[PDB]
Amino acid sequence: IWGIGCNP
Amino acid sequence: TVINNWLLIEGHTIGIGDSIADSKTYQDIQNTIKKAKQDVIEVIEKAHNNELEPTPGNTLRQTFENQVNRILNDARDKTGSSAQKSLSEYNNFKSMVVSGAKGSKINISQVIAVVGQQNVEGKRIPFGFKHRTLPHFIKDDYGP
Amino acid sequence: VGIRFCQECNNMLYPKEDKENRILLYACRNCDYQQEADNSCIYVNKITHEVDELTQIIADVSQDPTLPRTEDHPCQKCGHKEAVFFQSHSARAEDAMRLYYVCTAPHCGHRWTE
Amino acid sequence: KRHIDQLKEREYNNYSWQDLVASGVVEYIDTLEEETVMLAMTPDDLQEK
Ligand SMILES: [Zn+2]
Ligand SMILES: [Zn+2]
Repeated sequence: IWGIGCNP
Repeated sequence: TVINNWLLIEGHTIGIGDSIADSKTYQDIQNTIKKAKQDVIEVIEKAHNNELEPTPGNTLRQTFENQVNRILNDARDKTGSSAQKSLSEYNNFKSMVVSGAKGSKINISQVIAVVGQQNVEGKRIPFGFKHRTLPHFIKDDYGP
Repeated sequence: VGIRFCQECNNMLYPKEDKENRILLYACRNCDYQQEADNSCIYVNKITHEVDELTQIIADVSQDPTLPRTEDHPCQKCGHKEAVFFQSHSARAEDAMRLYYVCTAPHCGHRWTE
Repeated sequence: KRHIDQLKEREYNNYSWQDLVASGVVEYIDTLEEETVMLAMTPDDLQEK
């Protein structure tokens, strides 16, 4: 829910 | 025991006052988002003109997604950093993040500045409908 | 390239060579009809498959409400300003984000790619 | 505004959702038809130029 590399 | 009995004297709380930031910080966050959306638009227009050159080992779709995600992620992190600058010493979100008891810098950033990109299965939100994410958006919209 | 069906039996004609005359003949296996082949090409395979999608695009797609429309790119054939623009919309299109513009307005049906 | 005025006095006007559907103001759309429909989240904001 954050970014592509983070968390969903 | 000793610290918990001191906490009766000092006390701790979490309120909306912690989430709210200065007006200047909100303007800076908004400006970062504005220029990020413009950059994504420029990348899209380059891709439509076919001026974009494929990254080695990647298709043009993959490299377009890579560049767009990089721009959006940089904007997201920059807005988060501005929000974290805005935090005062008294801010309780900062108290908990700095002490390490709970939370993280990411949570403060999402609370104050920008929730961030939503990714499902490692990609941006897919085209569930025919060539569009939701019925409200126009077909073939790769924008932010 | 194209497949020719014999008149006598309405079945597919398969290539065959007459050794005596060294002439290519499209002859059905079921019936004895034989036809000389003008094309002289049996099998063509395009591995690159660089086939323009302009032919495949239908002029009817201009009527779609969901398609985006630009007045910035004028029509070449008739000069109508509006033009719906959409991507390849095709599997096995490799990696192309080209916009295949289609002129709006009734009966123009012009498809151009810039 | 005439439709919402009739609906507002829903009592003693016998104007209801069925009348709205019959008048052509509203329509039922399934997902397959949703794929062919351009929708506006909020009317005033998105419809206005
Ligand atoms: Zn035959
Ligand atoms: Zn035209």
